[PDB]
Amino acid sequence: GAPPIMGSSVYITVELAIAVLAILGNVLVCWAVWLNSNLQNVTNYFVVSLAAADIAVGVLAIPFAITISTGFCAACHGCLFIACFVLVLTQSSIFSLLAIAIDRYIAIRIPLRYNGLVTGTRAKGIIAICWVLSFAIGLTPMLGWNNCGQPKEGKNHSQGCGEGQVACLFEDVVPMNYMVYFNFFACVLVPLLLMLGVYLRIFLAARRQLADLEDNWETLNDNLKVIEKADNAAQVKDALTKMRAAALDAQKMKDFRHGFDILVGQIDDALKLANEGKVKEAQAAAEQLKTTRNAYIQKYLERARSTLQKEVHAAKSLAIIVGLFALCWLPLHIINCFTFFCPDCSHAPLWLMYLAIVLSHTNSVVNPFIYAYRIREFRQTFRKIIRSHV
Ligand SMILES: CC(C)CCC[C@@H](C)[C@H]1CC[C@H]2[C@@H]3CC=C4C[C@@H](O)CC[C@]4(C)[C@H]3CC[C@]12C
Ligand SMILES: CC(C)CCC[C@@H](C)[C@H]1CC[C@H]2[C@@H]3CC=C4C[C@@H](O)CC[C@]4(C)[C@H]3CC[C@]12C
Ligand SMILES: CC(C)CCC[C@@H](C)[C@H]1CC[C@H]2[C@@H]3CC=C4C[C@@H](O)CC[C@]4(C)[C@H]3CC[C@]12C
Ligand SMILES: CC(C)CCC[C@@H](C)[C@H]1CC[C@H]2[C@@H]3CC=C4C[C@@H](O)CC[C@]4(C)[C@H]3CC[C@]12C
Ligand SMILES: Nc1nc(NCCc2ccc(O)cc2)nc2nc(-c3ccco3)nn12
Ligand code: NA
Repeated sequence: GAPPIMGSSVYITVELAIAVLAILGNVLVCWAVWLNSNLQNVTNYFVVSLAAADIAVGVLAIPFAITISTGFCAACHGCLFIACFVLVLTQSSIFSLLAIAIDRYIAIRIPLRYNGLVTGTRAKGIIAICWVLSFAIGLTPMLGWNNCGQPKEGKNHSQGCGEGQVACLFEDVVPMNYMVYFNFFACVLVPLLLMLGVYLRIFLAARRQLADLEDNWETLNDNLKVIEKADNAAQVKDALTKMRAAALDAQKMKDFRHGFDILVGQIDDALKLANEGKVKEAQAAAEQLKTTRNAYIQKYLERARSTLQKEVHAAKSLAIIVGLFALCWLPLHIINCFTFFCPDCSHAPLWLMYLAIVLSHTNSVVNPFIYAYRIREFRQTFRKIIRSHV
């Protein structure tokens, strides 16, 4: 009924509004990573590659998505590039998110070998090998998995296109078995479940390790209570062998390697008294541990539970990015499955189709907002840039 120019004028104005915020937002992220030296870690090299794929949305993907909506006349091998360039961009964001999840898992499971396993020179190479495979995954329709060989000649004659030209529409050049099996299932859904399995192993490793330092502290504070309330030298010997193993395993620096060394010294000095026969002398040597327990060991566990809880806060922030990438791209993929798995169902309405395309494009703006709300370093560099560069 209504002229298609009225409906499409709403779409282009909304598309150009997303392109403005996708270039303005992610350019502040890339600018802060090179303006600040605290943001130049390996984890943020994948953040830049994520923002570089969200800048390309406002430069190429959104302008391409407008042209394909008009259904203009184009060669069926050129119409594929306008249609499938987004699939390369979505494939790079998935590979970057997957690299951030394993980067945070290597740092939480192996904190003493991170600086040797995960280096910047190796990260720049992993990024280059992901972009190549992103073009191989997103542009593999052009390799021969097309509907170009089966043209809709009813729409090509009405449009009045040339020889070898097809009315350039998305669902008329790339088949749906590619969008559901290869694109959604094998290349989007499986890596999404892997990030959910990697992140669950991050909060599980931290939750087990947060309980270990408190179990050790509980062991060192109550076995000490057994010493001053003991009636035998062997009862003091038993409590010390546990306090020596628990402390040495609490050890697994700045006053760290010194105060813990005072603990093992006083313990082993009280072990020779209990094994010799002097009970009252060993119970007095164990009270010397209380001072070190309130000066060095209390300040080690205080910082260990502080650095381990911030890795819980930081991993939760990056996990929301995986949750917002799915909430913005699954609605478009679910409509695809209805079109392919239920031929008896009617197609989704066009207002819902372009609602799923616009929503999937709004994913290029949410990421710089998560950094400014849940990362203090990014929130301060941004404020430093906006106030100074004005
Ligand atoms: C910043 C740079 C890389 C952007 C330039 C790439 C763009 C503008 C180029 C590269 C490939 C080109 C497309 C490939 C083939 C065709 C088929 C033709 O019948 C209509 C134009 C169309 C659809 C071209 C439009 C312009 C195009 C999309
Ligand atoms: C959190 C996110 C994933 C929620 C996604 C909700 C969307 C993608 C779901 C919820 C209800 C679904 C719709 C329910 C029924 C129909 C009618 C059918 O003839 C076409 C598909 C269509 C229109 C479905 C498309 C997908 C749909 C719109
Ligand atoms: C959080 C992630 C895993 C959600 C994944 C949802 C996908 C894999 C599932 C959830 C609901 C499912 C759809 C629900 C109903 C129908 C209608 C039926 O006639 C054909 C299959 C179809 C279209 C299903 C296809 C697969 C489907 C879209
Ligand atoms: C982990 C794996 C095994 C489960 C997830 C795969 C699911 C979501 C996919 C894989 C194969 C798909 C099915 C393949 C074909 C059909 C027949 C069609 O008439 C109804 C939809 C239906 C039934 C699809 C529904 C969704 C489906 C079951
Ligand atoms: N199904 C689909 N359609 C479109 N646009 C075509 C909109 C349309 C759909 C039907 C119709 O008759 C006329 C126009 N863009 C699309 N992008 C995607 C997509 C991108 C990433 C994953 O799925 N799926 N998708
Ligand atoms: Na992206």
